Amino acid sequence: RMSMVVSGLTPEEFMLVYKFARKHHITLTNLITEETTHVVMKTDAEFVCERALKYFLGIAGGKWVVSYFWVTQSIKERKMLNEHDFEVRGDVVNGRNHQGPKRARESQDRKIFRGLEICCYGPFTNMPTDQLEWMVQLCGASVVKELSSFTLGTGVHPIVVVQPDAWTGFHAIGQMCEAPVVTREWVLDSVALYQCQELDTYLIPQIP
Ligand code: NI
Repeated sequence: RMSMVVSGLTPEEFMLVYKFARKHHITLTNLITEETTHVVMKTDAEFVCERALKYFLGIAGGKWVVSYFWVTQSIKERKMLNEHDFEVRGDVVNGRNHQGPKRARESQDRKIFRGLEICCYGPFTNMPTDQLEWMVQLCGASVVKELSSFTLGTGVHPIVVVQPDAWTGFHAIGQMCEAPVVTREWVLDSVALYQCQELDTYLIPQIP
């Protein structure tokens, strides 16, 4: 029926969400999952939040990604207000007005990574590899675990995703396969906007 997680709240703030939850009989969990219907973000007054993992996974799953004002306003009026009317407009990274949560909310047929094969390659910080994988697989990509496991042929498109920082060689990936190499920001920017970005900005230089 209805299930929520929260992001960027103080315990005090969390308490009000639980209050909201009890009142309306909304489920409340710590981990976002398949079932999660709602993601409550701490935003500023114009509905701009931090770019948190729950934010990415919420957009990726076509959920409601709603400002915490949905909660406090709904408590202030003893009624559950319009999820539509509080939705997140953007974030500190991708701009204050991009409206990706809704793009994703409606565009579940035209998924930004339809047709792609993605290998999240090497080591990653601030975000478990499997959650990034889950994220791209939620956006309609096929996940590959080994550079050598890419589906040779055409009609399909492989991409290697890395986070440069994380390694003590990421220019010498092209020596091991025939795919564009891009940074994690390709995915993250793409997911935040729910618009597949052009690799240009994100391509990493590969040695012959
Ligand atoms: Ni093509």
